[PDB]
Amino acid sequence: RKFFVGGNWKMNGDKKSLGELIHTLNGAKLSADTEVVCGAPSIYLDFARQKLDAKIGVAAQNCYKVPKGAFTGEISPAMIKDIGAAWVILGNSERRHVFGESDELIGQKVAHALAEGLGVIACIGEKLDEREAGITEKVVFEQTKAIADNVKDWSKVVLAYEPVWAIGTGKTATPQQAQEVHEKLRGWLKTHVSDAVAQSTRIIYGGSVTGGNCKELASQHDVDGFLVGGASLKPEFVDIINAKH
Amino acid sequence: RKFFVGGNWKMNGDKKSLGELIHTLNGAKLSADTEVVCGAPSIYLDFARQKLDAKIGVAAQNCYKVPKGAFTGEISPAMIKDIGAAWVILGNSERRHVFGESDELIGQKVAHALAEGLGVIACIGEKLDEREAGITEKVVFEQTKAIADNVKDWSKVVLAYEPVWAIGTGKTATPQQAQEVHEKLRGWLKTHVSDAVAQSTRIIYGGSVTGGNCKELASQHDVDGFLVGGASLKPEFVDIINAKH
Repeated sequence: RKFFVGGNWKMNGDKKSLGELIHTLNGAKLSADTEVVCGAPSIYLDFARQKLDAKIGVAAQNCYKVPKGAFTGEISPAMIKDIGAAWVILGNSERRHVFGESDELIGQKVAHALAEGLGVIACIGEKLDEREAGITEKVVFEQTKAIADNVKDWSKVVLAYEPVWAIGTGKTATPQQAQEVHEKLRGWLKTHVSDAVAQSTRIIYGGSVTGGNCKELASQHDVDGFLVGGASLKPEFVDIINAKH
Repeated sequence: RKFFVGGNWKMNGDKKSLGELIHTLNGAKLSADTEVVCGAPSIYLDFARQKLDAKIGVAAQNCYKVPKGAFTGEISPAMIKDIGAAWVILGNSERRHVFGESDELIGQKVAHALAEGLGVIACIGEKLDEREAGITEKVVFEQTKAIADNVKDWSKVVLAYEPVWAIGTGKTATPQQAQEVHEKLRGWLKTHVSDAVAQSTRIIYGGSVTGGNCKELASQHDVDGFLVGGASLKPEFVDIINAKH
């Protein structure tokens, strides 16, 4: 399984500061064994795809579930592919908990981005109260089944486990906490889809990944890479891409 | 009061078709006395501003309430200015009734957009059930107060009245129904803000405007223009811009 790291820039940047970040990544020595994709703000997607070297993919941070229509504020898979981006991040913690997107809506968005030929980074994760109630497994298998029910071809899907308590807080899951869930998730895929999909699907971890802690997390057997937020805007993003070296 | 027509393209278009539409508008005979702005998908805002003539304004279709942050999928006033757009549409009927944005949130967005120096087209409107119940005035005045209580400078605000039953349906409000609401909203503005604000603030109508009905609507005394949806994607949008000729 090729190591994967996505950088989600969230609502940050302008052309000058993102042009500078893109020049850094294009000049840097990035492992050819890592699949790198950057998720730009929708207003900067075209600029990003035109600037970035072709080996680095571009991801939209969100999309809607139909090609066109009266949905002011939304963009569709058709528009993302038009600009040349090849991925979309769906079901992220902020979309679910700050903007209230449901499992059913994230599921409809996944089926439609895949039909439209886009790759999907699909995010799952439990809240602090759920982790402490000991229902982490129940919660993430429920979100994963919502996504799975909408995936015909798993070869363009990357699952991202991002515990909500670990996003932007600085409280990173320990290597053993991230491994335990990745391994349970991969068994869920083995018994509910097939062993072939369990073995080939990348399951990445997100939630306060930094240059300083990425190598020990990357050493866990079922951690296939990372979804990186705040540190995707800093030069240390180059070290996270290179975590296995 | 300068006649204002805003075209909201909603989630429509690609670079070929919006490039065509833009070439048409740039070469058209557009009234010297009309203020035109096009509301483009976020992914094409930079494209749209590079291609449209400088006389035509560009509007974002939504924005969030702070300059930067962990808000995946959102864009800010700061990024909108960075691209050269001068306007944002806030509180449109789909943001309210499809995506659940409340009056409190729309009010916070208006304050923030204006604090960053963007003009705002703020939308309000009642549902068919509220019109049938006789409470149109109650609803448009509480949605306008939520906006008005958050406006420090009215120079940059354009109010848009878009009855929900008239959007996408072809059931346009009659001139007399439009004039009734626009006249009452201008009266609310005279007594809750000031007379000078009531006299210079444009109040535009949206909801199934077409090249066939725009002249009747535009001769009404308190209708200062239009917020066009579906017809903004067509050649007849030029006739709506020229609705007083």
